[PDB]
Amino acid sequence: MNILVTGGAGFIGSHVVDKLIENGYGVIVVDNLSSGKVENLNRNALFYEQSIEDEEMMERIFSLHRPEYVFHLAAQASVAISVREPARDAKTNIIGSLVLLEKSIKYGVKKFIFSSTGGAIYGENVKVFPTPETEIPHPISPYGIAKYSTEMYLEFFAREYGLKYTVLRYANVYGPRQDPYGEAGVVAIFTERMLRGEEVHIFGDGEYVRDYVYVDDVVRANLLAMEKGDNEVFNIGTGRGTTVNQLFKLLKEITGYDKEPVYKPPRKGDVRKSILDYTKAKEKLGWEPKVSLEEGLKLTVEYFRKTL
Amino acid sequence: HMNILVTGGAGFIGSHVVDKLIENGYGVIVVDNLSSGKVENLNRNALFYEQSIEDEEMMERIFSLHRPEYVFHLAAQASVAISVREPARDAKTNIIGSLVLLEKSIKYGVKKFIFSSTGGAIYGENVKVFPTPETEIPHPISPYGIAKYSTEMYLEFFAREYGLKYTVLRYANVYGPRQDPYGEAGVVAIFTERMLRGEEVHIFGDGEYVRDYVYVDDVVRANLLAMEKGDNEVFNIGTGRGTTVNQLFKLLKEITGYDKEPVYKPPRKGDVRKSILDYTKAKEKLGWEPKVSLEEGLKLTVEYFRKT
Ligand SMILES: NC(=O)c1ccc[n+]([C@@H]2O[C@H](COP(=O)([O-])OP(=O)(O)OC[C@H]3O[C@@H](n4cnc5c(N)ncnc54)[C@H](O)[C@@H]3O)[C@@H](O)[C@H]2O)c1
Ligand SMILES: NC(=O)c1ccc[n+]([C@@H]2O[C@H](COP(=O)([O-])OP(=O)(O)OC[C@H]3O[C@@H](n4cnc5c(N)ncnc54)[C@H](O)[C@@H]3O)[C@@H](O)[C@H]2O)c1
Repeated sequence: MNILVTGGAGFIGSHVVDKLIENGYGVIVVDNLSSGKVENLNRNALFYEQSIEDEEMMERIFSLHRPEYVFHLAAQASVAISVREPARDAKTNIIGSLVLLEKSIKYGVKKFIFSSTGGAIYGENVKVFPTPETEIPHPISPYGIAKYSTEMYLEFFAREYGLKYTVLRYANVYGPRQDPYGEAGVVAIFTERMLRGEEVHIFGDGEYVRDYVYVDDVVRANLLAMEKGDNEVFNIGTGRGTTVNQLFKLLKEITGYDKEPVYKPPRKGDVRKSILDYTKAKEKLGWEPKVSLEEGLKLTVEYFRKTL
Repeated sequence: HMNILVTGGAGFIGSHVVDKLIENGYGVIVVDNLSSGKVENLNRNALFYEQSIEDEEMMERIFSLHRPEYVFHLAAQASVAISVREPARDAKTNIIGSLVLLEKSIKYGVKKFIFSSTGGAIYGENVKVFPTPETEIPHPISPYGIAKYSTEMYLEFFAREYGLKYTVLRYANVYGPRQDPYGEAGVVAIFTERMLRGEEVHIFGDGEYVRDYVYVDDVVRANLLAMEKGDNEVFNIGTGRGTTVNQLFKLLKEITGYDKEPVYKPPRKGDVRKSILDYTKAKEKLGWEPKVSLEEGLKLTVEYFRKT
């Protein structure tokens, strides 16, 4: 069986590719290497260094390989970049998604599994925590708006053509191979600086709460979504909130760092609190996180140590 | 003379907005790629660039040179049927194009951005409350509706991020002189042209689809009122009265003196059953209400088509 993974040279995408290759699937990867890395690529997967926005190239790839599943992880996934360049962000995040969906219909993809966001989608005025999928989205960043837009388009393709889909709204994803710019980029920033004995900056009062989910658990959610959760949106998170101050403290103890953080003015657009309810994924996908924040951070620190 | 930019100014509604601004003494720049607009609609007193709103380099030149104080953004792919067949192309004009304009608007100090949106394609297919207020949760089912709603969310981002003031005008079914047969009230032009030529007229399904028909001159007045009032607000612009396709046929038959019965065709996929907009908020905050009754507006429309 052929499977297409977009964004497969990236952080989460390369872990998804590895797992699929392990399980014996034929994997085709499309990635333009804008933020992904050649070193992340699996030598067993077929690789096209192309952009998902390129209609003629996507036409070619789908026509040759007719993937039965598409795991769509390719995105401009830095919130700050989306703010500085909203049109460019949307070209990748919305238009690129639409190109893939148009080809998916034309070439009979069975199911499309979309990586979306929980933290950037619910908005800044949520009252229910941990937050369920029944809360109406109110995204405030171009990245979150783009992701929500694409979720609506997915429902259109399902209604119009019968395409099956699953949307996975990840919480803050961290672990080996992550760069410092994604939704949990702070894990990498803190880890690399602490291991190098450099100064660490915290924005505002550090009391911003996030839901940190380990990459291996996110990968498992993707694979469970192959045969379960048709035409459903799922939060993928831990339901446990951690402040930046708490995260700093945990990484400090693990790394042996012995300096205090330096507090800086708050950044624009920083949502105060994000914690996801994964009850739905538990009930319908059979998914629960297996890796505690303590264990995940130790595995992450170990990866960065080896890099040094 | 204050400079104003009107995108889509060669189109149906946009050309009337241009005429009114010129009549009121403004300097008007028009950007239109004539994909659905017509040179014969263009006001010769406006400065016309035959360009695409998605063209970042060209929009940079236009905004840099003219520094418009207001932008009336009417350029769109506005056929629902085309959006269903070509969602990626629709989104490039509707979302990416809007984002290019907004990026330039922020850079060059635009004071207010007035956006043409849609009531009918935004509220979706399961509305229970009529006439429908802006508090109704959007559930768009066509790519056009999704794109419009996405752009509304982006407008809120630019306002929060940079202090750009905006107004969103969600039109009902707009009809009148210069309309083509493809827009949301395309039926009026279709019925009128065919009745004047004594040709067969087709009614889809049972003809019981209800729409809220608003005359173009009234829509133009809402655009002008939004220059000084309604900062950062979304407004339905409609009449609050519903008309079936069968009743529209009867009215136009009477006016044109058409002497035949309609021919019924199968129902269209995705035709929402009923759309009627509550304009109370616009009445209160913009001071807007329709001045042209449906009977009066249809007569004026028939007059235009006769001459033409
Ligand atoms: N990291 C998180 O915390 C987090 C949270 C919520 C959602 N997500 C989502 O998960 C997915 C993966 O995120 P990530 O953290 O691994 O980021 P990533 O940057 O490492 O992965 C994205 C990959 O997509 C590629 N890419 C970007 N634009 C492309 C284009 N036009 N054509 C082809 N390839 C393109 C990049 O090169 C990159 O390899 C994304 O959809 C992202 O939005 C991530
Ligand atoms: N019943 C209606 O007509 C109705 C209802 C609700 C909303 N609206 C909205 O009102 C606006 C005007 O609609 P209209 O009925 O006058 O349609 P229209 O097609 O006559 O006007 C649109 C204009 O935009 C131009 N255009 C399209 N793509 C462009 C691009 N990439 N760059 C520059 N110009 C481009 C077209 O050439 C055209 O002249 C649209 O935003 C539409 O969505 C219309």
